[PDB]
Amino acid sequence: SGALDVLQMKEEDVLKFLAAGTHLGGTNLDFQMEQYIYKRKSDGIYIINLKRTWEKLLLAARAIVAIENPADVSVISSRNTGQRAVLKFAAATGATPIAGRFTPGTFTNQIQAAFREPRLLVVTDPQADHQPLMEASYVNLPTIALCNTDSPLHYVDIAIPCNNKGAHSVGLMWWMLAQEVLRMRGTISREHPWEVMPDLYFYRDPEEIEKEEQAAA
Amino acid sequence: TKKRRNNGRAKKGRGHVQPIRCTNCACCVPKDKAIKKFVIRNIVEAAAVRDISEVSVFDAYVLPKLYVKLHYCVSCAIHSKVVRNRSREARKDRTPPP
Amino acid sequence: KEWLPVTKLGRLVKDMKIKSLEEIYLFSLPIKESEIIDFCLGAALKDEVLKIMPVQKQTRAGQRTRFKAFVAIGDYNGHVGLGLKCSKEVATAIRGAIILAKLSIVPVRRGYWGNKIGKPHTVPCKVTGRCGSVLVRLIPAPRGTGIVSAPVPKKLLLMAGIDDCYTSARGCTATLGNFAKATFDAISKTYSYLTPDLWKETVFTKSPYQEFTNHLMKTHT
Amino acid sequence: VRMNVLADALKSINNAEKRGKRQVLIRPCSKVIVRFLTVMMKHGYIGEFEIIDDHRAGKIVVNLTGRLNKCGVISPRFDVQLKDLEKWQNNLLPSRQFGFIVLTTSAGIMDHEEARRKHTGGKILGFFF
Amino acid sequence: MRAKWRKKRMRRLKRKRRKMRQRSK
Amino acid sequence: MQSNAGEFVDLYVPRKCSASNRIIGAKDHASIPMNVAEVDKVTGRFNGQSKTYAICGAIRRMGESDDSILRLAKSHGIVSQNF
Amino acid sequence: GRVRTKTVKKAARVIIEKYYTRLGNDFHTNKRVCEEIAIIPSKKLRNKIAGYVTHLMKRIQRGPVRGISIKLQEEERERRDNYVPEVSALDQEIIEVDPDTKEMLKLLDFGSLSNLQVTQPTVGMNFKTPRG
Amino acid sequence: GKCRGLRTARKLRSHRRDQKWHDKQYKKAHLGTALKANPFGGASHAKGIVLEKVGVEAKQPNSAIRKCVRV
RNA sequence: AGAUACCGUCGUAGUUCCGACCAUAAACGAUGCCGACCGGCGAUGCGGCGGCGUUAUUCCCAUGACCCGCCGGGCAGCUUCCGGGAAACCAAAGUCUUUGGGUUCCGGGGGGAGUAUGGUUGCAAAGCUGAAACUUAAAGGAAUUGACGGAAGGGCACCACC
Repeated sequence: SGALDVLQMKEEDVLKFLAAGTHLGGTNLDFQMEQYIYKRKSDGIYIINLKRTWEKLLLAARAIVAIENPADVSVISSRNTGQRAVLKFAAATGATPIAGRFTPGTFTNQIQAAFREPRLLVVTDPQADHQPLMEASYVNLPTIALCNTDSPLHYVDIAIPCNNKGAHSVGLMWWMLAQEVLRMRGTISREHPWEVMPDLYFYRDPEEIEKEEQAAA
Repeated sequence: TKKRRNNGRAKKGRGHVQPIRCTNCACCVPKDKAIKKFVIRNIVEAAAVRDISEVSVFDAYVLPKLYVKLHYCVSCAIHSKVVRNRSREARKDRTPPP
Repeated sequence: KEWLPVTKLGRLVKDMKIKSLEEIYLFSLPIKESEIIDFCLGAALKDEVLKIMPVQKQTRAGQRTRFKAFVAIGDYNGHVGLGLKCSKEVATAIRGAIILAKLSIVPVRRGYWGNKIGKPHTVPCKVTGRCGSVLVRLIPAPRGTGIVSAPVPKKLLLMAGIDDCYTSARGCTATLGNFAKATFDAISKTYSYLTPDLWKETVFTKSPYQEFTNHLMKTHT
Repeated sequence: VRMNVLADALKSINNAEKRGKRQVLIRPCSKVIVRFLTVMMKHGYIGEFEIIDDHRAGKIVVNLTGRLNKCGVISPRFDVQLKDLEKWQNNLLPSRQFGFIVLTTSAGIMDHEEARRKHTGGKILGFFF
Repeated sequence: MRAKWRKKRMRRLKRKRRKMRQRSK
Repeated sequence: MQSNAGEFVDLYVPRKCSASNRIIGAKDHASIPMNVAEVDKVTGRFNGQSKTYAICGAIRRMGESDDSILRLAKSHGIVSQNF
Repeated sequence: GRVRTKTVKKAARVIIEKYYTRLGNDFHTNKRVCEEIAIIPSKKLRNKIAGYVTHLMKRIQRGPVRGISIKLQEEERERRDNYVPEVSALDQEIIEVDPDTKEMLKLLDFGSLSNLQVTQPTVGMNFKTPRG
Repeated sequence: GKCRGLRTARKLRSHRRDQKWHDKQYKKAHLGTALKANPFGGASHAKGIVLEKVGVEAKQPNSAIRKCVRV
């Protein structure tokens, strides 16, 4: 992951981050996230250092591939922005998706019908998905979280610094990390690019779904 | 039990402010303590602006405004329903209502 | 009669694949099945109802009297629990506080006063515990001292398998819930105290959720 | 004002340990601070510290482990005979198995266990366990 | 009984005691 | 935890946070032993051997749990020294 | 006050969820469906359930309902959610880039790309909302 | 304590001495007022002559007439 | 009902100034002072330092007005499982049975009582100092649930109204 040519950040991956805008962080800054920022712009935007983004992506991928049972890595998004991306990440990795409305006590209350008991949480936003983090406090659940410059690292146990706000940047980070866990499992080779398209994971405005349905004819 | 952290007033580094006389009563209220409104108001409400516009000598005359600053004691203010009792969590909201 | 485990950890315990709750407490795993402690320490577990306490809420018409039962549980050789259950009748309160105690059992680390020969007999270091106002201090004592204590913590420390101990309570100990909780908080903190015995850098053994990660996929849904 | 310099230093590394910091800056360097720290180091409670000479009272950076439960001062520096040293280690240390009471003797600043060996009492500085 | 008016009654009572003790001096 | 004879006498040796070196109680339910997968450096695939880092609840609610794992992986040769 | 109680709705949801394909839009046919596939002791309750069943069937014809699941779930969230365009919105010819984003790419290995248009910086450093 | 000086023994002692008069049990047993006022004059028992027999009303809630003696 | 009240019209002392007294207030942050350490964030006041750019002196300099940050001291604020506390709550009311940085004042159940008495200060009013006999099982603090309100808001009924 570090000082290795095989798992080093490639040239096409930088163009996928610059188009998506994963480097382009929020206006505000958390003190726990000063180490994952190159520099601040003029017009108060923080630029995330994509090398450190890439190392935290690999470390997360390691954490997920280490989990021998692929089923019990529960992958969570509340916000619409992630609900598609996390559901396609389940298809790829063989994870368990919870897309929208995380019922409190799904890790803590046994008698609930949707009582999941994972080994690892993956979280699209520590703020929006605060309730999964907090129930990870009550059952020994390490937590990977896609974090912004604004996001608090309360109960997040490895943070992937990103734009987790923008539609493209989320789906791309989920694509990147789905492709990385399947690479590191030895399912896919590394020389050729991946069959699954990074555009697949992007949430679309319900305006855009009926705009494509109009433009399909 | 200490109900309000600021003590219901707005002095932090004084130890004395000057008393204002409550407009409704004549009660002497610390300036910072007093509940203050700034009422801008048209000299005529709604029914009389219809009549003045027609009986004005002038060409589309903009009507003048009546600029009062009301100072209330806490008792007058609550009785006249300017301020109002709130829940212990909702007390802490310093945002003025829309 | 036949126990049916609903949690992941309970399923391992029933199938004799995690073989002592020492292994559960190594990974700080929340025990929520009652029959895990009934499985391992089942014969060496004894129950004493510390207090039946009637509590009341004032209603439109009279009081609604419910009964709060404090149950101290533990084998006289390593483990204690302390369960508190409030119910409308006394039998439901006692039974519920037996279950909550079993769930809540912790292991007590016990050490030596001076000479280190034979089995350990006392608390390994001075450890305070508290809730409310009640501050309880447990102090290592020599062999044969007994538990020099008020009758409530004396009853938990007997149940902890501690033979010898000096106590020193503070605040409103007359409130038993606080006093029983405070002395349980004091023996809770024995395996949460970093002595020089516990300096040898940690060898991380494999989790029971990893050791039997291939077994759990088929054994249940 | 600042009066007991050793007190400030010991509370400073105590507050740093409690938070879980890996190293701490203790602003005034005395001789008594260095001796106390060396005694804590020789029993493995802290890592290799280092003093920072500005042409004033120096500063010390101490590399903390997670071994130090508490590090305290006793003020004033009470004068302890060998007879009394048992009654200080009974009411100032958790166990008789571990923990130390550093006291300045004529021999030097050392733990109660070395004070017993050398048969030399002295003034109590503080303790650590 | 307000503690201020208690303090006022105890002052008047004292003030009558100082008035009645003076008439032997 | 020997006696005078040498017998290991306490009933379990508790884990200890890899970040702070502070032991992890039987009921610190916010603890996390995180397994980081290893790599055959020529291939870039999962070996089967993995590094195990434990963290106590206290650091996790303190918000320092990610930077602790970042240092532990960098201090294991997983993360680049550059970073 | 014609509000359906929990006994009507729960029954009507489970009847659609398990026997979707037997139902339609007509009240009177799925009245007789509810007769067969459920043992309802009342005639009035039978009608209530049949009635709300038909209402939920009209709602399902429009779009997916929050408190029920369809077998594929349902040719749009399953099949159409596998939508792929000709070329990705990522695959851009000219990617606009900040001068300071150019700097962190220069302190990366990627100091010189072909398809990055480094832009003029945002003059007039004014990016906050005024107070009060 | 509040003054932890090595040479504060007369401040620590004289303070305790002064504040010990706010203890009610101490002041009673260490003034001559409670003893000079005590009918028994600081004795366990005392003999006296019965002069009348009195019926004292019980404080209240429990209302009986307690047969005491004026001595 | 009375109304040596609240309401109203008058209205002396006083209210204002100078000179002397007086020395008390819910004189409050009901929180003594000095020192160290222990999260974060946005503000604001003062002084200094650096930085794209707008703007005035237009003729530029350098100063003002803004904007963006940094530092120190200040009144504060928000947030947080630092930690503390009976709790309300508190970045201090934390670093406390794992108890010791320095130091002053002061409390010891409720009453009696800030009374009596002596001293002292004052023109006086009164201030400071200040008990006891006797009496009593509680007085009190915080919080919870109810009940109640001549507090605020919402809902319902031809045993309410329209």
